[PDB]
Amino acid sequence: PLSVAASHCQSDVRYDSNSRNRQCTCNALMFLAVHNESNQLQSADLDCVLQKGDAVYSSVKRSLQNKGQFVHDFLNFDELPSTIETNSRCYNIVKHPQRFGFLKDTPALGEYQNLENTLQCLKSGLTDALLLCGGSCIAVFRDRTGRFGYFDSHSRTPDGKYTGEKSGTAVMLTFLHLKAMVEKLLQLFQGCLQLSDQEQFDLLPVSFIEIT
Repeated sequence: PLSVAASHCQSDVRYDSNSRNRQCTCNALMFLAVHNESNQLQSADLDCVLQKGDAVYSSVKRSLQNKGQFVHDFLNFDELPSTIETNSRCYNIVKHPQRFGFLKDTPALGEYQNLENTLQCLKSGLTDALLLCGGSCIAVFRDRTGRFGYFDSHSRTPDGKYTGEKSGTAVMLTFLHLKAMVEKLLQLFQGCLQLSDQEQFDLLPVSFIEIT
C-alpha cells in the first residue's frame, strides 16, 4: 500500500507518562474525524491527530478519576467521549451497533465470522470504524474515492510493521483493494503482534454530527 507516516507515535516521550502509549482508542477516533474532513492527510496532520488524541485521553481519564471510575489503562468503547473537537470543528459521536468476530476461527455457532469476512462491511455497509484486537486499536475506513485504509498510532515502520526502534511512527496506509488491506491487517495482528486465530476483535462503526 501507499503510506503516510507521522513524525512520531503515541508512545513518544513528548506525551506525559499519565497518557503515554494509552491513547490509541482516542487517537483512532480523532483520526476518523480529521480524515472525514479531508482524506488527503499529510504527515503533519497525523502528528496533529496524535496531539489532539492524547489531549482527549487525558481529559477523559481525568473525568473518570474524579468520578472514581478509572481502573484500567486503555479506554474501551464505552468510555470514549461523546463529543470531539478537531482543529476548527466540533462533532457529536454516533456509536453504531458493534460487530464482533475472530481473527481466523469461525466457531460453529455461525453468527460471528472471521476478520476477512466481517470487514466486507466496509464495501458499502459503513465507512468509518474503530477496530480493537488484543489490546490494540486502529481506525479503518473506506474513503471518498472508494479506497480502503487504516491508521495505526503505535510504533510502526512506514510499511506498517511493528518496530521497537525510536524511528517508529504512526502511519496511515491506503489500499486500492479491500482484500489487500485484510492481508496487511492479518500480518499486523498475527505476524507482528502474534495474536492467535481465536483472538476476538471488536469493531465500532462511528458517524459524526457537526455542532460547528
